[PDB]
Amino acid sequence: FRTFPGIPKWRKTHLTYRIVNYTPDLPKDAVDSAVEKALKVWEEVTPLTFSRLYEGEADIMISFAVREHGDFYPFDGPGNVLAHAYAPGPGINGDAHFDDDEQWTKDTTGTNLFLVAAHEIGHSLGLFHSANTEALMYPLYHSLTDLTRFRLSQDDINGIQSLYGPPP
Amino acid sequence: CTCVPPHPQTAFCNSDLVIRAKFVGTPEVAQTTLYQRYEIKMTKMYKGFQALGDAADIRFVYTPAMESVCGYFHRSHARSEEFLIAGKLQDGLLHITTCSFVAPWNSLSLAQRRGFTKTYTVGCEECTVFPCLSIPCKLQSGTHCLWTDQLLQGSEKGFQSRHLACLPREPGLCTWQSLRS
Ligand SMILES: [Ca+2]
Ligand SMILES: [Ca+2]
Ligand SMILES: [Ca+2]
Ligand SMILES: [Zn+2]
Ligand SMILES: [Zn+2]
Repeated sequence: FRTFPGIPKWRKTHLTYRIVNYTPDLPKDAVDSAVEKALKVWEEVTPLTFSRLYEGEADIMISFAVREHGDFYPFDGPGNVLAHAYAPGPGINGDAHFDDDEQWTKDTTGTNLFLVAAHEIGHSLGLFHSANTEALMYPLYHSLTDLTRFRLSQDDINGIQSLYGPPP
Repeated sequence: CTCVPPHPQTAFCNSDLVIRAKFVGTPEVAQTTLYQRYEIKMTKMYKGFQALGDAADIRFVYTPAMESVCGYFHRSHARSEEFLIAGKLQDGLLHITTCSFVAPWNSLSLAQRRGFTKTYTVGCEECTVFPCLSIPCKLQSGTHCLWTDQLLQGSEKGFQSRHLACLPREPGLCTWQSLRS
């Protein structure tokens, strides 16, 4: 951008991503489920595609860390800030980091990895925080009961599509 | 950036300064691309006397450069409006983030005001409010009070957050007590 690195949107439709490391909290296979289900949420509303990688540098480098972890924004231990992400662009951009100090769960009994990844990925794609409390892009983790009926706020749809267009 | 906000009491205990101020200027990148800062006019200081401030020592509140990475975003129409900013001190600078408890003073319940002014300190050294993320919550030590608001109605500003405080009652026991005001 003007001062900090990063671009408004990815200049390509077919993105690649990698789950760098894993959180002990949950079985490796369950992390894959949460992350992937998370990414799908945005593929359905756009012409975007996501290919998983296991080596090399993907666009979206997903990883778990605690306290100091490389970038200029160390995590705050248990509670408060659960995760952060970067906007589209080269290098660390698009990446998403997760606070391991939190209790990651694939169900409604902890901090739902899916819900958070879905939110963070929105940033990797170029979205900002929403004021609409019903919008996924609202920063405050609102944990919903039955996961099966999770739905995107129209607002997020209008948001992500105004960038990448709707599916063809 | 995604996060679970703090209960006002936890906001008070864990913060370094609990100032009251007005947002004087729009965000500008100071001497670092990493943080954006807001010029602020500090009126009342409820906590952090180990940093003075009186009425004009703290004139800037820092926060990350971009929302995605937790930067706080302020958008009010009247600049003389007053806010309760509970923040930390990196170096000698007040930092705030997406989760930092920042709410206009006038929106604050009489109870919350009373807590910030006098009662929250009482629960800091011993008690600790723990936010429930599900229905069975999680039994913790007796010194932890289960913050069970949001789960009902789905909000950041419920009843326990507007009228309750986690104060001690017996050795190893902390209790949700009402701070009527
Ligand atoms: Ca990247
Ligand atoms: Ca944290
Ligand atoms: Ca954890
Ligand atoms: Zn990071
Ligand atoms: Zn966010």
